[PDB]
Amino acid sequence: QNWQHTVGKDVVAGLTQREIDRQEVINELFVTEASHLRTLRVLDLIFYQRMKKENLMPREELARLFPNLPELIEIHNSWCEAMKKLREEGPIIKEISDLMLARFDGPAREELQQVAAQFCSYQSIALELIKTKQRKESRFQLFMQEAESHPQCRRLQLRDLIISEMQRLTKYPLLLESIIKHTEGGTSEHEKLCRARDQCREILKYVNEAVKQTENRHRLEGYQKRLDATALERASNPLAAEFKSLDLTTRKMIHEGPLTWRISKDKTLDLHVLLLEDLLVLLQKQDEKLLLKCTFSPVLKLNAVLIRSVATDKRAFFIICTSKLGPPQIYELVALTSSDKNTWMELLEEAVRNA
Amino acid sequence: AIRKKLVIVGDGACGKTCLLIVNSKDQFPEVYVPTVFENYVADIEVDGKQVELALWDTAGQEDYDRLRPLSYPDTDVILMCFSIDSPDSLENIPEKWTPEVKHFCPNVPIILVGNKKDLRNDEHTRRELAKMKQEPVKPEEGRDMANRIGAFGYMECSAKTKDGVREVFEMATRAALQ
Repeated sequence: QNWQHTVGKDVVAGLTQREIDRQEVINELFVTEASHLRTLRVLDLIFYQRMKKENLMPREELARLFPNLPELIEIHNSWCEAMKKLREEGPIIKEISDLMLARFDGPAREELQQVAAQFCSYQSIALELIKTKQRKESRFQLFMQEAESHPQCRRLQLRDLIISEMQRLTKYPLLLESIIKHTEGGTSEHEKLCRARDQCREILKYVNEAVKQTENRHRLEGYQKRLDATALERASNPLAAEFKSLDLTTRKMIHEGPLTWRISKDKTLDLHVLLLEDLLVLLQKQDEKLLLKCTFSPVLKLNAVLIRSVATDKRAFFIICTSKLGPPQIYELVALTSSDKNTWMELLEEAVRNA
Repeated sequence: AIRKKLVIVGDGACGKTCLLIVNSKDQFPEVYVPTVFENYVADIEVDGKQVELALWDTAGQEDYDRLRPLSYPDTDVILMCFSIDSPDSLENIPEKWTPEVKHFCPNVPIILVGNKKDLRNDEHTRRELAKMKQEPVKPEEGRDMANRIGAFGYMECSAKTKDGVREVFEMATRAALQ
């Protein structure tokens, strides 16, 4: 319920407001942890195990949904046992830094970021899969509404529960930042908590990347089947001749999204452009296809362009082909909104600056 | 039963978690404010309709552009908060949060929440902003941003006094049903 009101009801008296506010926050950590271990076991029990031992879906499809559930439950379980051992040697918790570091620094860090990256990287896609499967398979859709009916799901769905690993990870620097503000400065313990905090943000950046790549890779695989670079193996200009074989699959994506091409005298053109590492690419959404067609090349190499901002138009910007060969070629492109023009510029200039 | 999903987004440290905490408990945390609100289903009635509203905090996810959106799918209503004691958090509405929310949440209704209103009238707070040539956000600035981004409604509140909290979720639920 609360720390002052439960454990240490007698020893509450002899303490300062900072030392109390500190124990309240350490306790929130210890409790929300055992609470998350329980959320993880609800998955294991109500879902993973039953789906496995009843064959609700192919082993391969299950693997992608719960890559490493047992290793995850072991990460958190091992820690919650450390937590439980400390809570033991006195309702008043002295030094907590060694513990934090035992989970968020060094090899412990490596273990956690690998284990959480594998569990989350694919989630987004597997949840699409489950939505599909509920729609198309009556056997599946019944299993689901039988399991989610269970009392320990707290009336939440699979797709809610499962994102709780990612969520818990993001609560760890908030929890630390809190413990830090109520810890005596100049302590080794204060210093160590900060190393731990900064290391959590680092884990999070690592998982953030895992997801980005995994999602981006699968998206790019998608965009490659729909791709139409016919008009390119002959073409008009050899500026765009060498990209008749493309393959988005070998590139990394930085950013993507819609863009209106102000190409001719009051003649526009709606595109969907991809910002890869070396390349800006200009596909036009047909219906279920994507077109590489030229005049202007539809594939700008980054090392050879300049980004130039408009003055009255807060949605528009220019990109300029800096190769001597390939004349006055300038792409005037219009974003969704000032905010979209703005993100686009920064990303662009980064991309180009890295080119 | 009607299951709807709420996702509350906004800048860090502009109220998000505090707001969700009072509402679900119908009372402002007295002894100690929590840092962690967990995915929770709230029972709310509106227009004689009973709703199960899934409540989703996005706290901690503000710097992680590709984690954040794991939170957006199948969302019936988005609470976009800024803080009234922070005209910065407000200009981030049109510039960071709406373009995002409209991308991952096509045609999902947005209600603009002005938080920490109990501070538009606080002399300490008013000074500090007076330090950077700023002053606490006025109601018409909120109302105008709300019509600028195409919000369903604009609602101000105070987690402290509890004033306008209840009224904020009721709006959000009305929004979900529509």
